[PDB]
Amino acid sequence: NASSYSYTVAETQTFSVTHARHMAAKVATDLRRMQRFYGYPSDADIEAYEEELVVFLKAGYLGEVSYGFQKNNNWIEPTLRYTAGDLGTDDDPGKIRPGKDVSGASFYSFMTYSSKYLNATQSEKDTALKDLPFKRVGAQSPGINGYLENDKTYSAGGRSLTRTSVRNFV
Amino acid sequence: VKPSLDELFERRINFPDFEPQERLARLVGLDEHKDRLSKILGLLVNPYGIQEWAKKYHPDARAAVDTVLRRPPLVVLAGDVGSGKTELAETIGDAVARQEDIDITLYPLSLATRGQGRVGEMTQLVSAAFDYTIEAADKLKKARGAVLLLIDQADALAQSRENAQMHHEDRAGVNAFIRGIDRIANQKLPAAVLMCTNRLKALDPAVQRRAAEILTFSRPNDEQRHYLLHSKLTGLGLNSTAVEELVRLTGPRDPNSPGFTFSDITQRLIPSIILAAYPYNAVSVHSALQVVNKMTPTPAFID
Amino acid sequence: VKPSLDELFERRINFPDFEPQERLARLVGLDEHKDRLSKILGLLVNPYGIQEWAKKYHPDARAAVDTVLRRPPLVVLAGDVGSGKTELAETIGDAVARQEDIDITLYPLSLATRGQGRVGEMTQLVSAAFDYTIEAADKLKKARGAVLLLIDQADALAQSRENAQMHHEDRAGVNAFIRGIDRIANQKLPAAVLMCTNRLKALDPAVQRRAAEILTFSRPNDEQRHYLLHSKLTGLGLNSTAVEELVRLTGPRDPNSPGFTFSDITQRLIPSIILAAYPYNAVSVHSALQVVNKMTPTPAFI
Amino acid sequence: VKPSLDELFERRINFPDFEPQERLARLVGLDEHKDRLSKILGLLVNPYGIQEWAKKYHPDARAAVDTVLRRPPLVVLAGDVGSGKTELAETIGDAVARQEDIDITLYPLSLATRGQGRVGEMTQLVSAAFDYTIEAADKLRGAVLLLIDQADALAQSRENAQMHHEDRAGVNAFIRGIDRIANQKLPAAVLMCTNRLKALDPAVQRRAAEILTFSRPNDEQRHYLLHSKLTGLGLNSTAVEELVRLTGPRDPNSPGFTFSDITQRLIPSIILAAYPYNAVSVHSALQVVNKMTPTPAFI
Amino acid sequence: SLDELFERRINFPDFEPQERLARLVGLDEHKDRLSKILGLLVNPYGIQEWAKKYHPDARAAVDTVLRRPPLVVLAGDVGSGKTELAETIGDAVARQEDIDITLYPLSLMTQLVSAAFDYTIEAADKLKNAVLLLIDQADRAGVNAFIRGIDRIANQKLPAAVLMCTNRLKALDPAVQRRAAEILTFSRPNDEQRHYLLHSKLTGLGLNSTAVEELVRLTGPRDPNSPGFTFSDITQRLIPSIILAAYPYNAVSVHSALQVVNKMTPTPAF
Amino acid sequence: PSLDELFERRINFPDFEPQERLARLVGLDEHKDRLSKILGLLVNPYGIQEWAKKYHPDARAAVDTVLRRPPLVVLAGDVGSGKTELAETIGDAVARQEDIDITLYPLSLATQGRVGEMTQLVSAAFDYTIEAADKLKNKARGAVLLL
Amino acid sequence: STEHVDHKTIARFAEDKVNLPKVKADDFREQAKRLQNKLEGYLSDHPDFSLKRMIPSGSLAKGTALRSLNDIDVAVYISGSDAPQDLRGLLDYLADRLRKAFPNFSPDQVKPQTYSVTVSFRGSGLDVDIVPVLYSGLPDWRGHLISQEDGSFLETSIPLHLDFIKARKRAAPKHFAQVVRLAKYWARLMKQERPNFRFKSFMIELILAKLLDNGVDFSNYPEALQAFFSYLVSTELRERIVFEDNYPASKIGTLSDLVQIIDPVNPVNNVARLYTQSNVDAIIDAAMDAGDAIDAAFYAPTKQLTVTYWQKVFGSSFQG
Ligand SMILES: Nc1ncnc2c1ncn2[C@@H]1O[C@H](COP(=O)(O)OP(=O)(O)OP(=O)(O)O)[C@@H](O)[C@H]1O
Ligand SMILES: Nc1ncnc2c1ncn2[C@@H]1O[C@H](COP(=O)(O)OP(=O)(O)OP(=O)(O)O)[C@@H](O)[C@H]1O
Ligand SMILES: Nc1ncnc2c1ncn2[C@@H]1O[C@H](COP(=O)(O)OP(=O)(O)OP(=O)(O)O)[C@@H](O)[C@H]1O
Ligand SMILES: Nc1ncnc2c1ncn2[C@@H]1O[C@H](COP(=O)(O)OP(=O)(O)OP(=O)(O)O)[C@@H](O)[C@H]1O
Ligand SMILES: [Mg+2]
Repeated sequence: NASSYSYTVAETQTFSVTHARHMAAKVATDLRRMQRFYGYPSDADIEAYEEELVVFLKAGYLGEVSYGFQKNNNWIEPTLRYTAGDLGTDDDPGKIRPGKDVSGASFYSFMTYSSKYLNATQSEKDTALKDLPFKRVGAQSPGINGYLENDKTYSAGGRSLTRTSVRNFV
Repeated sequence: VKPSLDELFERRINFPDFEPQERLARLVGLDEHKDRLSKILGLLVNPYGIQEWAKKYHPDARAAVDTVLRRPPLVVLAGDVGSGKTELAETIGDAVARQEDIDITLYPLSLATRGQGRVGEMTQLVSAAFDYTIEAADKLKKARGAVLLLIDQADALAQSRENAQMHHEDRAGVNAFIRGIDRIANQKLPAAVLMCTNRLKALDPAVQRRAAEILTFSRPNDEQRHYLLHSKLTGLGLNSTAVEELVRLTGPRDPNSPGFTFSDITQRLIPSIILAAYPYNAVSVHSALQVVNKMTPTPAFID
Repeated sequence: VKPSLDELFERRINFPDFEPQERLARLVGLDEHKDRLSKILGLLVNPYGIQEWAKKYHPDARAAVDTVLRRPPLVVLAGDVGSGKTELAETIGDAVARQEDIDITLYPLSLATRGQGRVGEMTQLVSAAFDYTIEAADKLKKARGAVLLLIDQADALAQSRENAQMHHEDRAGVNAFIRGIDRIANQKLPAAVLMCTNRLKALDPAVQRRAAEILTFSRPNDEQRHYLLHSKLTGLGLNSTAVEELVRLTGPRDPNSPGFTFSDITQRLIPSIILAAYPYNAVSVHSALQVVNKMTPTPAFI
Repeated sequence: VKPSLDELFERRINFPDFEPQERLARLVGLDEHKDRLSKILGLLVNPYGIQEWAKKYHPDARAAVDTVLRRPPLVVLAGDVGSGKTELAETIGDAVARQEDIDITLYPLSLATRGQGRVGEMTQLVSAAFDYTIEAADKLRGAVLLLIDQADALAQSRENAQMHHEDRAGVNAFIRGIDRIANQKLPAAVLMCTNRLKALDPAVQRRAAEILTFSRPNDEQRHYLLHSKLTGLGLNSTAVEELVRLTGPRDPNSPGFTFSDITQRLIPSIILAAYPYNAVSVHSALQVVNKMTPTPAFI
Repeated sequence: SLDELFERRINFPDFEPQERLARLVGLDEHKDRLSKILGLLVNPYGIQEWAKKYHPDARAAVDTVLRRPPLVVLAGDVGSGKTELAETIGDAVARQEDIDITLYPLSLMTQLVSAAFDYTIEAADKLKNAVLLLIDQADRAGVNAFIRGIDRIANQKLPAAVLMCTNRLKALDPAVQRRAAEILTFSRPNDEQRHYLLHSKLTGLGLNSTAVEELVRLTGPRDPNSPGFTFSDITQRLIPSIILAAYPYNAVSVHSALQVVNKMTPTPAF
Repeated sequence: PSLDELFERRINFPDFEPQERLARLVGLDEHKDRLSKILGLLVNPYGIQEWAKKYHPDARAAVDTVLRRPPLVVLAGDVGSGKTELAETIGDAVARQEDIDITLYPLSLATQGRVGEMTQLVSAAFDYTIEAADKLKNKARGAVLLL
Repeated sequence: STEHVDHKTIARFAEDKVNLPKVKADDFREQAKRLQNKLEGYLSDHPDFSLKRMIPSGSLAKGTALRSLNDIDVAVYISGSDAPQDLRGLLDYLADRLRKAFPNFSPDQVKPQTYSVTVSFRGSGLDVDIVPVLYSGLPDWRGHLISQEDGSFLETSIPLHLDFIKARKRAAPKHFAQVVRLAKYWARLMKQERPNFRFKSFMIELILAKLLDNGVDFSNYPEALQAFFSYLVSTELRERIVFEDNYPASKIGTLSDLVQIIDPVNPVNNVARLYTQSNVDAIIDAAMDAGDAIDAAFYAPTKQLTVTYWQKVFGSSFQG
């Protein structure tokens, strides 16, 4: 004959360190792909960035982070910005344009903190940021010379990173 | 996360309105069904009307009138295909809304209440749909307004639990369907559930006993076919002898043959007569005779 | 985070009250069921009666009387549709309350106990519902009150585990019911469980054996049809000859066909008679004869 | 965080106690089941006794004795509904406590092992259950009995498709606890009762040292039961014979009464039919049994 | 990855293997087919010399037997004596071919399998005389790894064979069974097997030879529909119950043992 | 339904294993020729179009019908006769014969009773086949074999 | 991460699924060597026979053969004025000479095809694919080869090509040959997945040889593969590749070809002459995707994910 069936679902999991390491792992991939074509950032630096991103994603403090090359106060291609979001679609890292004019630009990282980071007491931040690899200077936000292309989104259990790539104008 | 109105209930219809009034009046041969349906629905809105009737005609029967009001407000529209079950169920609230001087909202139950396979999902979707029905009527309870819960694909939702080819969740969905009906009757709310089925026998016995009234829809007789053809063949230059011929031929040609349905006459025969003439010819009597003889009525259910 | 009472338990009914009293008196042909239910529920609140009964008649045997009290307090009502299983189950607590001079609360188990789909939810919801019943019954433990737990659609909540199509969760919920009944019975709490079903055969065999009594309901016989019509047709101007033909027609017209239910007569037949006369005419024997001939009883399960 | 003891183990029972030995005495027709279960449990808690038995009669046969001693410490009681599976298992510890002159503690497993549905919760709840049972046994002198009142719900077959991965994992944790008790020499035994033996996982079924089947009583069993229970009701021997006939298969295909059908349904119905106005009557007692039908059985 | 950790080590011809082969009862037919099939797989030259001596003109018959993948699958119930056959079969084959044979058993993951095969091919290449690899008890990559190692041994002209012991044939991977040169099935114990099983365990129970004969009969297939006692039934149910029934107030008795077996019912077949 | 879950082990041709297996098989020599001929003409009908241009240039309709043929070859026969071995390895002989790469998608229908599963397995098998076959469209760069 | 899949994991994958087994490869070479020895003997009996020599020209002679090898590649040098000039007739001429060369083979077993003539064995052996070379006595067996892509005559030396390859295999004992197979295996999968993807095997060997000459380390297969991929994407195949093994770099001068990978034997012959821009984009996209995967596998947190990234490069047969 034939039959139908019903199913059960487990309890929805709280965002965890594994989820944070799943998204940060794909970020480090994009930084290494960028290094292969533009010599930056360093392998040792990529790990420090990945480890910082895990701490911040796990704590919920993060809002937006950007990595790439900048002239003056303006990001230039290649430059990858990842935005935290509540929402699922998960993609494979990559799609980095090569051959772009690096010129006299340098590599720089800028990070924007979430609403939760701003409300939390500073004693509370230290317990959550206990395992951070390095301390970070603040308040020098760059601009974007070209337009912005949303190409990839990485999604963990609860949360997602929406990435936009800076595209030089032609 | 409560399920929303739209997921459970599709799109609601409001009364009175111009469209439902126009469609209801076009129904041919459902006069005794309209009166029956408007009596029950009118008595739920305004109980005093029947109470006054008892006083004038049967003052001694105090228990009798209480039985009419306390029944579960369920009616079942069953019968042949294309007979007017869905059309009457949809538009009947309009004639009730105008005579009782109130506005009626019709909630048409969606098939999304079956769920997508989670354990218990159907039972909680069906339950939540009755809750909305009861919320809307609880505010309205002379009644300020009336609420109609429509279930046009009724055989899919309420299926006899004795059937072997159905999940446990299908049987729990009938039970949830039952309890929701009992829940509406227990309260005084002015809400009535109407359900239509092509196969009355497929419905569950526990559902069928709660049916305050069961209305049987059948294919049109010679009178109803004559009125229906005469109404819509006007202006096509077809004489009285021709329409009489078309009425004979659109009937059962054998004890076995079922005979033409209402929808077969309106939604098949007439437009096929027009399309044969379209677009370079007028409707001809000879064309109409050719079209009827080609065409066969829709086969009926075995049950 | 425990689930709420309103999430598991419908609306509570309290006794004694004038409506359940009036509803219980309307029932026809259930007098033996009312008597057996009062004996089971009465001994549940007050076990002394049977002990006093033993002294007078069978003093040497106390095993037999102890056997009546120690069994699980589950009564099953099963039978045809529209035959008073649900009406009797709801209003029986009223009659017991007056006779034992006690307050009784009825808890109707909701179909929400099955859950929305997460693993363990059904077992968690069913077990939770018993904890509420056990806790309330513990407060009232001669007991100063009783608790009645009603499971109105038994086949949905308790299904035979042998059926292949159900989920593992569904069988886990049946086991939670089994352990709940045993749990109330092991303690002396004055709580009873009543469950009604259209389909007794669908219920699990381990559920059935734990039942103290199984009460069967059927469609009314020739006499039961006469008493029910005569009381309802008061004031309708119908003589005894007409109602005799109604009793004959409400009986099975075919040797294999079922015949009218109780629900068929009170909620369908008599209303249809009134409404055809309404609003411009009185009830006519000619009309009463015609509506009955047209009407067919509700079918039955095979 | 470890779950509480009462979260998993319901109400613990100690033997020897007066209530258990009297409940065990009331059982009828399970004398063969009692002896095997009391012998197996006694050997599982105390293995020194069989060595003494060997010396008296068969001192040479070391290998024969080892087949018994080395069996896993799992016994499954399965059969018909209302057959005394749950009753025998809860009170059999007392008969083992008194024969071996040691006190025994019974740990009944709750349905809370299923839990709240967090991933990995099933595995941890069931593992913690076996951990506590091992803990108490490792310190023991005494005996620890692990009882599962409804095994078919806690360790259903993993082949079955309509169950979660958390569900199968709880079955897997259940297999590991039985082996984990078996490796160690702890004085512990696991009893589980199921209405449905076919519902149990095959891996569990092979692990059980012995499977005891409980069925509906025969002519001799029903007769012995009816006499003890109907005592002092003024029912003559000719009457109890007809009650024995009526509480059997009335058709070759029909099952006949279970033990529970006689003790918890038939007897109270006989008395309640007389209560409270009349004495128990042969005429009335014969009329109630003819109305009554035995409990149905599984396909 | 160390040779010590992977396997015990047995060299054939050795005296212990020969004497355990004599111990085996009821497996004579299996012993011959397993020896000859393993003998041809390791040493193809051996059958060709037999061929030219008895049927040299014939080539079509031998060529089917000549080319087969070097996997033998031994399948039987738990404790069916199949493991004992595989450990000692290498000795029997040795005396046939009169060449030295070395056996590597296997514990009971991808990495553990690959080394076992790689170690096996390493030694087997150098000998050029054979080498026996026995995976004593038996994710998808490990299944593949086992498939690949067989293919290497089959491509190269290597005197090496793989013995695999599995309890059931239902779930064997289709790619695995196609590669097996021969599948051996070990049924429920026969009269010869059941006697020696029962005779050792019933030692010292005061049961005369006549009694143990009647136990062999009763633990038998009976009607062709009835399957008869498995190995597990006799050792884990029958013999224990016999002791349990006597314990603790009596000795075992021929009458008591007979009552146990008659009441006992053998487990059904799949 | 995932490609891994649907199609068991994907076989890529040409390959020396299936080439050797196909040579070893016996009793199906007549079938080998036909099946290799029929499959080769269905997956690579390009040769007919060059043939048609020289002989019958005006006949467009005729060459269309050969391109539109339903490419179904049925192996009906008593089990164990060696037809499953042939079906799996026949593709290697077609690859070398047509000088083109072929991938083989094997589906096992007998390896639940759930309603809609038959349609789920069959349609999804054709969807993965058509996805792979569409990328090879133009001589075709390759072929796809659904078994 | 690299703990889940390393260089070893790639090397063992190459033996199991990419490489052609050595026992099968030597057996395939023995079919050709028998045909070669028959040609030498027949040439000794008849000095005026046109077919002066047969030389293995394919991957099997290069040691770069794949498990998916279609057939054995050998080149036969045609001499004497009898050989017709057209492609159709030169092949027929060769087939007729071949049948006369091998009396035991049936006439129908030798089959002319579009750009070569095939000798097929009766039982279980691979066909031998024979490319005709027009020879006029030039040193190192230089002659006019027949292009298998379009049939045009190419003036080159196959024995010198073989020396070129073997010099690189001597530069990287086992690794250069292994990376060539890994790249050719990837390319063969890519050919079926990507339309407009074309990549010649000899060409892949020329590109990898340049990277080996440039100091790229071939001891690590993931690293060397990523260098081969990063070269293709960075260069975009617009940088000319030239080798000074047999001629100075100046000698090529200027060419209008879009892709320029020059035969190390003949500076006029450009291996990439048939490559178009549509081909070049498809190579670069696949080289981009392949590099994204291998790098994603380096940071992958679990082995299940790490294997899936490598399956984008090597297909379903890679299981890790
Ligand atoms: N009594 C009638 N008089 C005139 N037309 C009718 C009548 N009944 C049905 N029709 C025609 O059939 C069309 C559809 O009818 P309707 O959907 O009510 O049939 P139904 O079979 O009850 O529907 P369903 O099968 O969805 O329950 C209407 O638009 C109308 O034109
Ligand atoms: N014995 C009876 N005497 C008089 N009226 C009855 C009797 N049984 C049922 N009725 C009428 O039928 C109606 C429905 O019965 P009720 O729903 O209480 O039981 P039920 O139909 O067996 O339960 P279920 O809803 O599970 O079918 C009642 O409102 C009552 O008016
Ligand atoms: N053999 C017996 N002798 C005397 N009384 C018995 C017997 N079997 C059952 N009973 C009575 O029936 C009641 C229920 O039996 P019990 O629940 O222990 O077994 P069970 O029905 O197998 O358990 P389950 O609830 O899992 O079906 C007990 O209270 C006991 O008094
Ligand atoms: N365009 C060309 N110019 C000069 N010589 C070429 C050209 N193409 C191929 N060859 C010669 O043909 C030989 C074979 O290279 P080819 O491109 O056929 O790869 P292959 O070795 O056949 O690899 P596979 O058989 O694995 O596809 C090379 O050694 C080379 O000398
Ligand atoms: Mg080649």
